[PDB]
Amino acid sequence: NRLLNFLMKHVFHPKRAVFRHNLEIIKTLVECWKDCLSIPYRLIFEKFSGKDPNSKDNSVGIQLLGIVMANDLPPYDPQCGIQSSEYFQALVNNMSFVRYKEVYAAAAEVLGLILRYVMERKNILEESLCELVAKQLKQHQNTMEDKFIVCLNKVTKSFPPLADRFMNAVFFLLPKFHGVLKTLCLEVVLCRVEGMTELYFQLKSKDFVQVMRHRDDERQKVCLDIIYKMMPKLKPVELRELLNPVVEFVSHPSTTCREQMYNILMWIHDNYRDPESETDNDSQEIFKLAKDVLIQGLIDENPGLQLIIRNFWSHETRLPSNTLDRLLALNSLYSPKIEVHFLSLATNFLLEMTSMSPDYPNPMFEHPLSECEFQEYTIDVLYRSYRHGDLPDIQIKHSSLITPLQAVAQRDP
Amino acid sequence: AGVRCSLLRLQETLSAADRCGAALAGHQLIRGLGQECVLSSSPAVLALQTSLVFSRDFGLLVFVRKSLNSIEFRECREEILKFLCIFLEKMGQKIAPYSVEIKNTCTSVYTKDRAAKCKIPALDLLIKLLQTFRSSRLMDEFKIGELFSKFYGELALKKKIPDTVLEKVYELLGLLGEVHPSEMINNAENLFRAFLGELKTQMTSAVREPKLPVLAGCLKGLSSLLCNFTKSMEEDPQTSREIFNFVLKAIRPQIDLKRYAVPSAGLRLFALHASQFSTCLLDNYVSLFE
Amino acid sequence: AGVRCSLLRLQETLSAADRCGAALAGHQLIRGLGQECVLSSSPAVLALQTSLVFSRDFGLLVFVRKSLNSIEFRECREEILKFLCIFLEKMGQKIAPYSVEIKNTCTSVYTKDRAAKCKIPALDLLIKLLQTFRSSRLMDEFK
Repeated sequence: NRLLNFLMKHVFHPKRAVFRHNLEIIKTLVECWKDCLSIPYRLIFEKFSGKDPNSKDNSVGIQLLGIVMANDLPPYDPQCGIQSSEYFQALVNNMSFVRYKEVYAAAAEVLGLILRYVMERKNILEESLCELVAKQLKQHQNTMEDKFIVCLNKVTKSFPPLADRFMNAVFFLLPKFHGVLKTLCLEVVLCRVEGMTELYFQLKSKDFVQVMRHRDDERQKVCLDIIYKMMPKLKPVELRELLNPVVEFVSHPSTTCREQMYNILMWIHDNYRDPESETDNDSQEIFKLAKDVLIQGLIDENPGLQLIIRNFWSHETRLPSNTLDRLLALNSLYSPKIEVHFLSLATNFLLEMTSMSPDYPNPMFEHPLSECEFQEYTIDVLYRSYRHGDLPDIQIKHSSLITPLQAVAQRDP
Repeated sequence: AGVRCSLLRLQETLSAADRCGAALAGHQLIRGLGQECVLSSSPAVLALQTSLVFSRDFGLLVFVRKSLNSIEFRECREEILKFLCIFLEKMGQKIAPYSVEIKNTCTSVYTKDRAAKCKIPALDLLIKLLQTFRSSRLMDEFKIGELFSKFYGELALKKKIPDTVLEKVYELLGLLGEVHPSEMINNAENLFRAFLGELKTQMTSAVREPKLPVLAGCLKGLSSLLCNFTKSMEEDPQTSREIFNFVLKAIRPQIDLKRYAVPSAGLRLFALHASQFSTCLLDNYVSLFE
Repeated sequence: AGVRCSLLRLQETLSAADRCGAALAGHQLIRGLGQECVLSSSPAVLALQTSLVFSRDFGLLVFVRKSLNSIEFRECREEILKFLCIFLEKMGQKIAPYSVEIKNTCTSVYTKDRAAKCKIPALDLLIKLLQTFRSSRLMDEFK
């Protein structure tokens, strides 16, 4: 503990690389000796406090307690204090930066994690905490020019039952643009809460369509996760048009977002209750427009995302077991946009019932005319569908014959 | 068709701003908007204005509710809300259906200091809604919970706001204490907790000068709450005479300016519910009639 | 196609500003524009940048030449012109054809006093044109 103490006084080093070495070596120290150390909080009172025009009065030591949560260490084993609350509000007062390089705060990413800290193990401080913290957090937005979105964004996924008072007034005030900040507010909306029922009148405004594809890859997934998390109660008159650009996110570059697309579609087909063919309901349009993308989604270049639909279509959802009904269903599965690959996909779907057969321990004739053989080779992308049997490689389980058929069939028309 | 089409075109044309950096490039177009909207003075043009301006795809209020990077849009609010405030009761027979959209339209962000130019009408528009729509279905229904959450949080902020919005907060809390239905019979008691000491604080305890707006707001808030919880059962000699003397103390002009709302709360409650406090008259003399 | 498409998307996405009244709401997006344009250091990405940025339907220079209510756009010039000034000779082998459009792009209005932040590069861009294009047909012809 006293060896730690000096670093606890002096973790700071102007060189960032040696700072990372210091953080990593203390991490290893607490990773090996976790059962021989304790944590005196008076040593850390000033590791977060201070008062300067912008920052770092008596504190750069923030990763100190960040290591505590990251590696499974309970807090407040030593006793608390009536004014442990200043440890919160003083760092909240560190908002007033003018920093030019996308950090936005020395106000801790970790500071808000008290709600996570003290929920499973109950200490009563958080209840008096939250009210005043929120009071000053709503107040100091007009203190000096800096943003308080991060003061919710980095504390997201912490105490969901009360994580929604902010939106109650922010929605009238900071619907988001501006790139990275837009993604931060997306991650802000990612919190799951009941606090909104009539908000879909916002999406009754159109342009949540082109903004969906503003910046590539993972940034925009919360936009579709919006519909994902509000699926159960909807009457999707407008998801008709909202899924139309999603028809074109096959055309729009993404892979993880396309996976979320496919999950959305898989829920849709099952959960408008497709077999519930009500004579009068309006879902007939969305039936065919959803099938319009559900069929073609197999064309996507990600082989894993191809398999995630290959196994999906093979469930009892649409594809039966009876052979000729199976032919008709796949016959019914044609779409004009899949003609390039239809042959390979048809044979792929057909041969899976051969891929599962209990007669595999029954090779063709099995009569032992020859003696034995085995071998394996590998020299660099490769391929894998080989195996050796009881007879020479002449006679193998039937899989060795069927599997290369569809393997080549996916390639040569 | 000249009369109707003239205003129709003069409104449809000026449906987009060009707010940029130039000489008074953030106020003049909105000034023209207001000064051309004011010409509407006939029932036909009033109906046309209520149809166009209170639309959802276009109009002043739509982009007022959509302009949120609104530092230089504070002047736009300064013009439009201060015009529509007088507009809603100068000629307001036609506009029944869209007071809910007006309530959706009002909004609030500002610097904490001495002034910002929309701190007068920000809740005064809702005060005009209170005056205009009274006992009707336009109220007691539409999300009074959001107001008594956010503005109760505003009162618990304890005077971290300037004068102009603090008056309006006290006044609107007092008047929302009059809309009885469906909410907050249990939270109504907290009003006295402040209104007992703060009214004494404002006016004659010279720690802070008896300037008119804070006094008027505190009195108006303190007054409107006794519209219900009738004092035919209890508290007539407790909370209907020792705040009534406070009402008398506030009605007399602490300075000769004697603005509208400084005595208006007391006289309004006198005209409305003087029938509630009645045991006081057994000894109270009415010789103050002169 | 990752190398080319990364810069292509990072330029095409950030093709519109939202200049309004907020905390530093007139400088940060343009700073990101400049700091993402600077990553172009190979001949292929340099050609792609010269094709995209020096277009007429989109690019920094088009709206620089079109933003004229430009009080808060002086910071946009302060960033973009001071970046393109170094950009034109740090890596300028590819950009022959559009120096005339650059000459069309420079422009001038300011307060008469001690400073305004675009008074350094306003004609220094034309000075770089003088240095870059010397005796060539890009000069002695264009107005």
